[PDB]
Amino acid sequence: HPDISVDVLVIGAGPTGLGAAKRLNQIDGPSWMIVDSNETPGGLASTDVTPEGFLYDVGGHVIFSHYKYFDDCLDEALPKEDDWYTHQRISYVRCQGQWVPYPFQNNISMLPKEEQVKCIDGMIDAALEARVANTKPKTFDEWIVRMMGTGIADLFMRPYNFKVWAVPTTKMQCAWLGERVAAPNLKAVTTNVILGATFRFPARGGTGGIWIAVANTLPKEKTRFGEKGKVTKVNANNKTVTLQDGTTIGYKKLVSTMAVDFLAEAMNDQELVGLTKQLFYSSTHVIGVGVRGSRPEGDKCWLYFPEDNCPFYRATIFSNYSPYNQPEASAALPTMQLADGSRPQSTEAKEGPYWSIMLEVSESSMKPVNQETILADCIQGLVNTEMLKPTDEIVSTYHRRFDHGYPTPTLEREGTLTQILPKLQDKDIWSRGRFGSWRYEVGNQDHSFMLGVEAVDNIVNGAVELTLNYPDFVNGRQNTERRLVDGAQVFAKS
Amino acid sequence: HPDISVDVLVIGAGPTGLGAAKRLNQIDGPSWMIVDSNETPGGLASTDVTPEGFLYDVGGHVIFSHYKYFDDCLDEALPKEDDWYTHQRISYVRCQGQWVPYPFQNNISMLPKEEQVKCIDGMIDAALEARVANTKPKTFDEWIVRMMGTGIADLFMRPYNFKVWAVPTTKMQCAWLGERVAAPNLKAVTTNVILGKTAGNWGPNATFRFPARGGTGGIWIAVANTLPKEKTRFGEKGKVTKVNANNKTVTLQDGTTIGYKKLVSTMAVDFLAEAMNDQELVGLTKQLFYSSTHVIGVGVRGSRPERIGDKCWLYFPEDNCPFYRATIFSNYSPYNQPEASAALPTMQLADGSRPQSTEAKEGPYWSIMLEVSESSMKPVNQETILADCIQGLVNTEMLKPTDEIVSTYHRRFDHGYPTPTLEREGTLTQILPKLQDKDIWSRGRFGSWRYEVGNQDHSFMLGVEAVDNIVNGAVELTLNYPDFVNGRQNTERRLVDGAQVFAK
Amino acid sequence: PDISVDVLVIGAGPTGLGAAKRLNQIDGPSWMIVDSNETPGGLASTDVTPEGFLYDVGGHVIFSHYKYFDDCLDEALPKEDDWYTHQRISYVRCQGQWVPYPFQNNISMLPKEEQVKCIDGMIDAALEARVANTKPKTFDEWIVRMMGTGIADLFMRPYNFKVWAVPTTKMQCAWLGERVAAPNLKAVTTNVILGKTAGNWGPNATFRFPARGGTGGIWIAVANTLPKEKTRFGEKGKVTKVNANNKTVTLQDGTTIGYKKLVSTMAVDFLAEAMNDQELVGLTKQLFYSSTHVIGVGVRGSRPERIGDKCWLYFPEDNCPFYRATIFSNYSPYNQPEASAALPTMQLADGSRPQSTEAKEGPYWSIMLEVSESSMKPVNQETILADCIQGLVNTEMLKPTDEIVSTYHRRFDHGYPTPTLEREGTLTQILPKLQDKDIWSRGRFGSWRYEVGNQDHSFMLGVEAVDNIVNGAVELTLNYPDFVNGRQNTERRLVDGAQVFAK
Amino acid sequence: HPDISVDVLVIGAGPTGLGAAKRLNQIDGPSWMIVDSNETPGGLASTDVTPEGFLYDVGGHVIFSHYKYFDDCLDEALPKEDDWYTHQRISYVRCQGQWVPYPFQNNISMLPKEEQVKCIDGMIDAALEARVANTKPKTFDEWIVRMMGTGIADLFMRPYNFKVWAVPTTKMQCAWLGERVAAPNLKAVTTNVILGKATFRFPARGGTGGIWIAVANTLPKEKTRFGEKGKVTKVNANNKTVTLQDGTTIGYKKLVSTMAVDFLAEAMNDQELVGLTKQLFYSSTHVIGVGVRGSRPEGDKCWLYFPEDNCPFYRATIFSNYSPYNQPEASAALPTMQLADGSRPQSTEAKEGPYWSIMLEVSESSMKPVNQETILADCIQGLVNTEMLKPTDEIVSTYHRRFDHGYPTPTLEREGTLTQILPKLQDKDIWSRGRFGSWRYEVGNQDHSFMLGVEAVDNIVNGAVELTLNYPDFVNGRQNTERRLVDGAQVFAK
Ligand SMILES: Cc1cc2nc3c(=O)[nH]c(=O)nc-3n(C[C@H](O)[C@H](O)[C@H](O)COP(=O)(O)OP(=O)(O)OC[C@H]3O[C@@H](n4cnc5c(N)ncnc54)[C@H](O)[C@@H]3O)c2cc1C
Repeated sequence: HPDISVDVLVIGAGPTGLGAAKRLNQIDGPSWMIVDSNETPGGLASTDVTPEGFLYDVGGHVIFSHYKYFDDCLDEALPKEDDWYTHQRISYVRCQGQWVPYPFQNNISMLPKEEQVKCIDGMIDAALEARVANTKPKTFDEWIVRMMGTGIADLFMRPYNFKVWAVPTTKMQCAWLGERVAAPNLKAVTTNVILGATFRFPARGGTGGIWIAVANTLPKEKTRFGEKGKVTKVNANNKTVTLQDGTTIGYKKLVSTMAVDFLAEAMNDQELVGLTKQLFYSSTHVIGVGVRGSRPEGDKCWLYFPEDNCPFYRATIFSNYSPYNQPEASAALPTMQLADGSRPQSTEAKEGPYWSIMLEVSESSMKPVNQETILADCIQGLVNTEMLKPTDEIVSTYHRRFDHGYPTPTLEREGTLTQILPKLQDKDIWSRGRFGSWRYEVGNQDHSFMLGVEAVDNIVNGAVELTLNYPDFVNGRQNTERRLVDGAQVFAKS
Repeated sequence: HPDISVDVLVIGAGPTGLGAAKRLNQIDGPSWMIVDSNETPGGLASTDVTPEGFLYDVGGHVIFSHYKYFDDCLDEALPKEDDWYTHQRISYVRCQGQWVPYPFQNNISMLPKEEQVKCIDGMIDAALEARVANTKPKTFDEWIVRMMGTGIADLFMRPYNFKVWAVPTTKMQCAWLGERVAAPNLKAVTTNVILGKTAGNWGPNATFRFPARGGTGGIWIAVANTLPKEKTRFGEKGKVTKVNANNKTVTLQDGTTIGYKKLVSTMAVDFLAEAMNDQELVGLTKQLFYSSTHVIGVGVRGSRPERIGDKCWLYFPEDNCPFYRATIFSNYSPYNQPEASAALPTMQLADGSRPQSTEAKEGPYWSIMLEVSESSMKPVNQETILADCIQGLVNTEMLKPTDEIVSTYHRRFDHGYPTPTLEREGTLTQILPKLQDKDIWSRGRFGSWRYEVGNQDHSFMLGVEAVDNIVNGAVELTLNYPDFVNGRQNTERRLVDGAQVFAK
Repeated sequence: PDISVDVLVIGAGPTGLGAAKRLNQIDGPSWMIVDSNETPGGLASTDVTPEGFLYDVGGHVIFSHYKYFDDCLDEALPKEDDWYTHQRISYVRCQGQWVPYPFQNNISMLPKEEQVKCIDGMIDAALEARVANTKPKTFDEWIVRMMGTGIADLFMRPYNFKVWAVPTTKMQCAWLGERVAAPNLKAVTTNVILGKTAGNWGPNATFRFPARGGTGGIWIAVANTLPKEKTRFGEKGKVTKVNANNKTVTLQDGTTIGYKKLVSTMAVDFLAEAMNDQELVGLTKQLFYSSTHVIGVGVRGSRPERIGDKCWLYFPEDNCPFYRATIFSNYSPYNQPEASAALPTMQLADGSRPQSTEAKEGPYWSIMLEVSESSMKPVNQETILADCIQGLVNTEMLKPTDEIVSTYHRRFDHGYPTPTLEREGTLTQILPKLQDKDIWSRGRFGSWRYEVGNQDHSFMLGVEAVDNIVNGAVELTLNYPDFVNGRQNTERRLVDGAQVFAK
Repeated sequence: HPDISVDVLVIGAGPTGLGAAKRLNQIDGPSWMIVDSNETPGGLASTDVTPEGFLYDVGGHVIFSHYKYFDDCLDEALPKEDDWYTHQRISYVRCQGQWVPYPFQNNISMLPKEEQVKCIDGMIDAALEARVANTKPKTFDEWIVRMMGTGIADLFMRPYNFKVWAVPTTKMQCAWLGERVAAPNLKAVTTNVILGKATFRFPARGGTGGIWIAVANTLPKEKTRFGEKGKVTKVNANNKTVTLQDGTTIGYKKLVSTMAVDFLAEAMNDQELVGLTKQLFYSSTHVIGVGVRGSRPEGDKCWLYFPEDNCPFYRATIFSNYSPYNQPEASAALPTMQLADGSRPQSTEAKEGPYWSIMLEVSESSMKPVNQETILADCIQGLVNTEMLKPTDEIVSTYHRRFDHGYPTPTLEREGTLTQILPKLQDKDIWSRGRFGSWRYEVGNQDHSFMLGVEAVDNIVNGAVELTLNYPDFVNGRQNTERRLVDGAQVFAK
C-alpha cells in the first residue's frame, strides 16, 4: 500500500498533460493527480524572461485553434477582453532580398521574371504528371515536388525543411502533411503571376501565461509541481511511479506526457529503450535579441528562411505581438553590442523604446551546432537578412537549447511507433504528447492539449482518440461537440 | 408543470431507440424514459409468426457488426452459446438459369462464352477509363459502370437496383456506398474466366450469427429486458401524438405529458414533422423519397432440396419474379419453422393447383422469405403480389410446380427504404439542423433517413452516439461519417467503460 | 482528228506549266499545252490598275518544298536583280494591337484579365492532351486542342470563318498535317511572364518575290522557256468539249485534239460539264467552294511608320470584311508607280472628296485585301470596295485623311476549294472515275485539295502527274501532302541523269 | 581510257543488283553493265543442292510482295501457271509441346490455363500503361514489352529474338518494326482466350534461286559478266574506275554497289570508311538441310519458330511441302546415312523413297558462339526434341553451309553509323544498296532488296525518290502500283 493512490496519474504539465488534467477535473469522476518536475506549468510552451526584461516564448504560439474545447479552456483561463491582442494570421518567406507572402507559390510574382519562368515550367511538369498519377507520394520530397514542382521546391520547401528537420526531405514521410492530393493548382499560381483570418495572443506573460492561467483553475491539492514532482522510476507491472523525494504513487491508469524515450528509461525496460532509440529528433536553439529603437518599417508574424545566409529557419518580431513582451520605453538599458559585433562607444544606459526578435536554430546528429558561436552567427544572419542594420543597438540576448525540440517525421517513425505505443497501451499507459507520442503533426499546442483531453476521454468515457490516430479527420472539421461544460455537468447540478 | 419530467426522452424502441436507452442506462447519470406505441420492443426489427408456426423477419440483410459496443449489448442479452447459430455468408445472383456465386463479376464464367466476351470487353473499357479518371461519379449508375463496365452492369447491378430502390440508378447518389474508388479489378475477373473458376466471398472466416429462437426480434426483446422496467412505457399508453418543440413537451394518446430537456426521436422524421404541427418541416420532409416494402413468407413441406442447399440470401435482377431478394429463412435456425412431427395441411401447390389431400401430414418444413419494393415509379398490386411471388419461385426454380405450400405470409411496410436520391442531402441538411436547434436528436433509419446507417448495428449506434453527444460531448460519427466508422475497428466504446469501473 | 499528241495539258497555270516543264524536260512523248487565256499563269497572274498599281490574287507568299520548283524559277528569272528577299513578317489584328504571329506566343499584348482566360484555357488543353487517345475529327476540334477555348475564340475560330465562309465545325482537319493537336503551354506562359513579343521570322525565315510583273511575272518567264509551237494560248486554246471515250478534246475554233493521256488542270466541275457526263456533274456539284474578292488600294505618301516592314496581316475581328491584308508595296518597289508619277486623289479614306482634283506626285504605297463569299456568308458586290476602305480606317491601317489614288476589285468565282468534312468522300469517287478514262485531273481545282493548291504544290502536281504518266513515279504531293512537306525534296531536278547521259 | 566504259556499273547480281539491272535495261537509256563473282545469279537468294538431290534455299522465300514492279519481273521470268505453286501464308510457334498459330498472342489458349493467366495479366499491365504513354519505345525489348506485356514477351518474342539476332533485345533499336503504335490489342487476345478459338507463290522448279536465274535470263547477255571474270578487287572512287580479278578495268559514271558495304570499304582502300563499317554489327547464319525417307508426317507449307532452348535453330521449314521438285522422286534409291537419334542404320543398301526435307537456320555472333563441329548433330537432335523427327526416321541427305554475313543487325548504333557511311559514298557517286549494301534488315528481304536496286537506278536516271531505302514504313503501308515493267515511257517510244 504505497504513499498515494489515484485512478489516473498524469505525468507532465505541458499542454498535453494540462489537457488531461482539465478533462479529469471536469468529469470529476475518477481520482487523479498531475506531477511535473518544473515548478511552473506549461512545459515547453512556457515563457522565459531575460534579466533585462525581454520575454521569449520557448514553444511558439497557436495561429489557429481546431477545437471549441481548447477555446473554452483558454476563455476560462483568460476571460477579459484585454487579456488578449488580436493579429492577422500571416507569414513571409525571405527569398532573394524579398519578403514573399504566404503561401510562397501564390506570390512568386515578387521574384525576378526569369525565376518565375523556372517556377512555372516546373509546376507545368508537375501538373502534367499529376494528371496521370495513380500512386500516392511515399516521401516528403516526392510530396513537395508533386505539389510545387522542381523550381518552387528548390527555392523554398526543400532547403527550408532541411534547416528545420536536419534530415533531407527524401528521408521523411509525408502522411503527416494531410490527405490533400499532391498536385498543383497551376491556374492559381499563373493567374497571380500574370495579374501581379486572425489569431489571439496573450497581452501579458507571453504564451506560457495561458498555461499558468489554465493550470490555476485546477484544484491545487491534486497537483504536485517542482522538484517534489520529478518522476524517477516507473514500475509498469506494479502500477507504481516513484518520485525523486521517494514518494510512491500507485495508479490504475497512467497518462504519460514525458518523452517516450525518457519513459522507457524510467521503466528500466530495455526492450522499449532499444525501440525508442530508433526514433529520430532534433534539438532546438531559441535565440532572443532585444533591440533599441522602433520596429523596422512590420506585422505580427513568423518569417521563414530557406537561404543559407543565416543559421535560423524561422524568426519573429516578438515585440509586435504585445507591448508587454519587452520593457517600456522609459526603462534605461545600456547597449550590449552592435548588430555588426562591435562593442558600443558608451557604457551609458539610454532609454528605449525597444523591440524584440526571436530565432530558432535546429541541431541533430546530422547537423551539429557550435554552441559557443551560434548566438553571434544568428545576429550576423539578422544583418545579412536585413532584419538588423549593422548599427542597431542590442540591449539583451537570450539563448537556450532544448534537447528534445522537434520529433522528426522520418520514414521509420510509424514503423517504430506501432511497436512502442501498443506495448505501453497493454501496460495501461497512455503515452501521449509532442514527445509522449512523437507525432509532430499533432505536436502544436491545440492538438497536444486535446491529446490529453481525448486520452482521459478514452479512459473514462470510451471515446475514440481521434487526434492521436486521425489528425486529418480532426483538422478537416469544426470540432464543436466536446465542451468544457457537457450535458453531463448540466444534468448533475440539479 | 407536466405529468412526467426526464432529462433525455427517447421516442421509439427500435434498435436506434434501444441504443439510446442502453447507453442512458449504462451512464446512469441523467434521468430518462423510453416510449413506444408498440407493446413489443424492436420496432421494424421484430419477428412475425404465421398461424401455422413460421417465423418471418422484416428483411434479408443479416447482421454484421462494426462496433464492439453492439457486440457487448448482444452478448449481454443472449449470453449462452446455444442462443445463437453461426453460418457462412452465402449468397448468389440468379442470372440466366444459373445461381452465380457472389460477387457476380468474379463468377461470370458460368454464363455463355459470348456473354463473357461482352462483359470482359466492358470491364476493359472501364479499367482504361479508370486509369485516366479525374472525377468522382456523381450518380449511383455512374458508380456501377465505372466499377463493372457496361456488360456486367446490365446483367446485375443496374436491373437489380431498380427492383430494390424502385427508382433508376441514374436518379440516386453514390456517396452512401463509400469512398472506395470506382474502378474494376480486371485481373481478378479475367483470371476466374480463364481458369473457368467459380468462387464466393464466404469461407470459415466470413460468418454471421443469427438468434436461435424468435428470429431477429428476439435479440431486441432480450436487449430491452436488460433495461429497468420502471423506466419504460410501451404499448397504447406510450403512443406519442403531440411534440411541443418550443415547450419541450410530448403528449401521449392517453393524455400523459412528458417534459424533456433533450429529445432523441427515432420515429420517421416526416411523422415527427406532422406531430410538431410545423408546416415548414412538413413541407421539407415531404420532399424526401421512400419506397414501401412487401415481405412475403412461404412455408414448404419436405426436407430441404439440394438445389437450395446451404444458401442464405439470393439476388434477383431478372424480370421473371417480382422480388429482388429471397432468403432461405429455414437455414438460419431450426426454430424458425415447426418441427418435423408437426402436422399441417397443404394449402396449395407451387403452380396454384389444389392439393390431392386436405388432411394434415407431418413435415419436415423449410421456409423462404421474399422482398418486393413499391413506389410511384414501380407500383405493386397488393391483391396479387403473393401469387406472383409464388409464381416467381417456380420461374426461378426455387420451387418445383409440385412443391407443397403449408403457410403464406404477407405484410406491407409503408416506410421500407429511405431512398438515397440525388436530392436527399440537400433536403436533409435543411431538416436536421432545424431539429437540432430545437434540442431534438432525430436519429434512425427514418429518424435521420440515411439508408447507409439504417440497418441494425448502425442504427443501434445512432442512438448510442446521440446520447453520448448529449451527455459526454462525443462526436456523432456514424451519423455524419459512415465511411469512417465502417473502415475501422470500433473498440473504444464498450458496455463497461472506465467511468463505471471507477465508481464501484 | 485535227492534231494528235501523246499527252495533252489543259490549262497553263502553275499546275499545267509544271506538267509542261517536265514533259519538255523528259522530251520523249509528244505534247501540247492549251489555255483559254492568252497570258500564262492562270489565277496566279497579276493585274494592273489604270493608275499603275499591280495586284496579285493572293497574300500567301511562296515557300518552296521542292528543289525542282527552285530550278524552274531560277531558269525563268536567273539574275539576282530579278528577285527581292524579305523576312516572313505577319501580325494578327486584335483589339487595337498588331499581335506578332504566332498569336498564342504574343498574348502579352492583350489585357491581363484576357491573358488569364487564355492561359486557363490552354492549361485545360495541355492536361487533356496528356491523356488524349483520339485524333481530332473536325478543324474546330483541332484548333481547340491546340489553343484552348480562349485563344481559339480570339483568333483561329473567328478568322477561319472569314477565310473559308463556313464554320470550323464543318471542316475536316487532316489537311493541316499529322502534327499532334496539343499546346506548347511552356512557350505560351513563358512569353506572358516575360512580357515578351516574338514573331516567327528572322534572317533565315524568308521568301523571295519577283521584282517585276508581280507573281504572274514568274509564270510568264517560266512559260517562255517552252517551245512556242507546242503551246496554244488565247481564244484559239479554249476547250469546249472533252470526249473521254474517244480521247478527243474540241476547242472553240473547232480544232480537234486527240490525246493518249490527259492532264486536266481546269476546275473539275467545269471538266465534268465539258465531258457531258451527268454522273460526274452530280458528284462535282457536291464539292463546296467559296468565291474570293480581291480589293487593291493605292495610297499617296511615304510608307507609314505604323505599317513598317509588315507583309501579311490577319483580321479575325468583325470591324472589316477582309480576312487578310498585304502591304504589297513592301514586296517590290515596281509594284506601284515611282515617286515622280503624278496621279489625282480619287477619295480620302473616310470617303470624302479631295481638296484638289490636280495630279500630285507620290511616293505611293499599296494595300491588297482578300474577302471571301459563299452561300453561308454573302458579299454585297456593289459596296464591298467601300466597306473594305472603311475597314482600313477601323483597323488603323489608314488615317481618315489618307489619299487614295487607285482602287482595284476583281471577284474570282472559284477562290478556295473548301476542306469540308464531305470533301474526301466525294473526291474519292471522282478521281478514280477520271483516272479510269486516262485523265489526270490535277491542280488547285483540278484535284480540289486546298493544302496542295498554292504555287509550289500545284506546280509539282503537274510535274508528278507527267512523271507518273511517263516514268511510273508516285504522285506523292497529290496523295501524301504530309510526306512531301516534312522532307527535303531534292531528288527531282531540272537536269536529271537521263538528260545528262543523252547529251 | 580504261578497258570498258559504262554510265552505270552494277556490282552484284543478287536480287538488288538484278533489280538495278532490270530497271536500267527497261529504261534503255544510259549504258550499263552488271558484274558478279559467282557464275550463277541470285546471290544469297540462290538454291543449293546436295549430292543426293535435295534442294535448299539459302535466303528463304518471299511470302508477300509489296510492289507491282516486283510482280511484273517474276511474271516475266516465270510466265506459265505451272512454273509456280500457291500455298497459304501461315506460320507456327513451337511452345511447350504445341504448334501455336501465328500471331502467337492470338492463340495462347493452347497453353496451360495458369500460363494464360500470366500472359493476360502482363498484357493488362501493358494495356494500362499504353493508355498514358507519351513516349516512343527506344529499344526492341521496350517495344516487345509495351506490345505484348512481360508474360508473352518471355514465352516467345524475347528468347526467340536472341536466337535469331544473337544479341539481346535490349541492344537493338525498334524503328525497323514499323510505326504501328506499341500497344496490345487486349480485347482480341482475351476474346480468343475466352472463346477457346492470304497466299504466296513458290517456284515449281529450281527453288527460290530459280526465280533469279530466270530473271537474270531476261538481261542482254553481253551486258553481264558473272563468275571469276567479274570478281571486283579494286574500286578507285576518285578515278571512277573498278578493277576486276582478271585485271579488267571498268570505268563508270555512277556505281550501284550491292556487295557488303564493309567489303566495299576494303576494296576502296579507304581507312575512314573501313573504320566506320567495322562499327556495324552482323550475325552469321548456318543453313542446315536434312533429307528424310518416308511420307510427310502429320503438313502446312510454312515456317516454324522455336523460342525454346531444346533446339539450336530459330526457325525451321518442311521445305519438301513447297514443291515436289525440291527433293528426289520416290523411285530414286538412296542409302540411309544415319538415323535421327544418331545411330548407324541396320542396312547399308540403297532403298526407294518417298522423301521429305527439313531446313533449319542457326545464328552465330561474337556474343553467341557456335560449335561448328557439332552444330549439324545438335540440329538433328533438336529436330528429335521438337518431335519433327522420330528417333527412328532415316536421314538420307544432310546439308550444312555457313554464311559469314547472314543478318545485318538492327543495333541501337546502326543508324548513327549508317548516316555517316551512306552520305560519304553518295558524295563519291556510289549507291551502296541492299541487305548488306545498305545494312537495313527491314528492307533486306527479296522484294525490298530488288526494289532498292530499281529505285537507286530510278534515282540516278529519273530523279525518283528512294522510298524503300529511307521510308520502309511508307512503302510497306501502301499498294505500290505506279512503277511497272512497262511504263508510259516505253509505250510512247514504239
Ligand atoms: C483567289 C485565289 C487566291 C490565291 N492566292 C494564292 C496565294 O496567296 N499564294 C499562292 O501560292 N497561291 C495562291 N493561289 C493559287 C495559285 O494561283 C496556284 O498556283 C494556282 O492557281 C493553282 O494551280 P492551277 O494551275 O490549277 O491554277 P489555275 O489558275 O486554275 O489554272 C487553270 C488554267 O486553265 C485554264 N482553263 C480553265 N478552263 C479552261 C477551258 N475550258 N479551256 C481552256 N483553258 C481552260 C484557266 O484559264 C487557267 O489559266 C490563289 C488562287 C486563287 C483562286
